[PDB]
Amino acid sequence: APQQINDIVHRTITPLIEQQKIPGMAVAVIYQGKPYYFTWGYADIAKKQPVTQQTLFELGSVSKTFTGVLGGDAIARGEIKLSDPTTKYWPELTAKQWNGITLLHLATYTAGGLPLQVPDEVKSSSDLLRFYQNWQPAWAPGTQRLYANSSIGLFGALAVKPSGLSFEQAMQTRVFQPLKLNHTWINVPPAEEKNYAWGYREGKAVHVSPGALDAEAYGVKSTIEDMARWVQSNLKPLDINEKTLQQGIQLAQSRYWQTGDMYQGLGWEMLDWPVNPDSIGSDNIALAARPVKAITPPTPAVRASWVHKTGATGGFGSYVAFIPEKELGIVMLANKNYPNPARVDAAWQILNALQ
Ligand SMILES: *C(=O)[C@@H](NC(=O)/C(=N\OC(C)(C)C(=O)O)c1csc(N)n1)[C@@H]1N=C(C(=O)O)C(=C)CS1
Repeated sequence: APQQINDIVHRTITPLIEQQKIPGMAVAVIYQGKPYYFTWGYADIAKKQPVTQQTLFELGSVSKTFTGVLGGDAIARGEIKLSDPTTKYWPELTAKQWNGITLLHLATYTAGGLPLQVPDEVKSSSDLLRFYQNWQPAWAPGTQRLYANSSIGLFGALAVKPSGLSFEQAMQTRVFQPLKLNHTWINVPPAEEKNYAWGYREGKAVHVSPGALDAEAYGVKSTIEDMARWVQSNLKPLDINEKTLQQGIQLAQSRYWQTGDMYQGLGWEMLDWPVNPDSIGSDNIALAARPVKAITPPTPAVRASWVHKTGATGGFGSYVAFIPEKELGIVMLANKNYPNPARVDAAWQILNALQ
């Protein structure tokens, strides 16, 4: 645990925790490929349980990176193609607006304005079909990016259909297990509840509630140890033994679309490194519709990139960022949803300092 790392981490995180009034937090810094952990505060204020390297946090939208990689793996296995129309894996979507909408559009939020959230009233599989059949796109496919859980969420569900596995089974078997993410869950088992931190919203302890396409869009819970391991896997996919998974991780980091200085991958988002934090630039804007330029054909993962993803649930705030070229990365998990810009600022300050 190099004093340089200790020092920048503490000098950056302490002020952050105090300004944002965050109950508990865990940070991991990947340096020259090795992880270093830090923890503060409480996982459960009422029961005075401290945050540890085994505390599980709700990852929120950071879960989409797992989804993008599982999708990438399915492509590598020849089970699906990003150029395939959505209807190929859901024949019941007969509504004409779906014609030129492909799995690529779904995965990158470019289908034409799919909504940010699947409505609460959508429960059953039947309800989901009705929702997508009735949705009227605001734009032609491939012209604008509008971040949406209902978009990559459908991608995840369809991507695992030829496999015959449930999304959760495919994820556990093809991603979690092979990477030894043995304390990463879509559904927390009773035996692990002891380590599940509570999120805090306006002072109340809360956990994410069930929702349609939740697993695919924002339902993963994980530890700071497994997330550091997830970052390492994405920093150096070449060390991964499972071939389709290695390929899948690389596909998730390809640049499919460009908007401003940002590039859209599968789950992950990227910017060329070096980059100043002002450029990242990625926050909320309850919704920002942005025109996109197609990258034809997509650029393979660029090593000199700042690769990242933010995430939140009602009671948790998370962030992951890494730079392949420098074998550097960071994971910040907190049980309070706080401003995205404060996350990016903290991470940048730490990584820029270390390399
Ligand atoms: C990923 O983290 C996504 N978050 C959600 O879907 C949820 N909340 O997002 C916001 C918009 C911040 C909210 O408070 O409503 C959510 C899931 S389960 C639950 N209780 N809440 C997307 N993330 C962001 C972000 O920048 O945090 C978005 C702007 C779009 S939704």
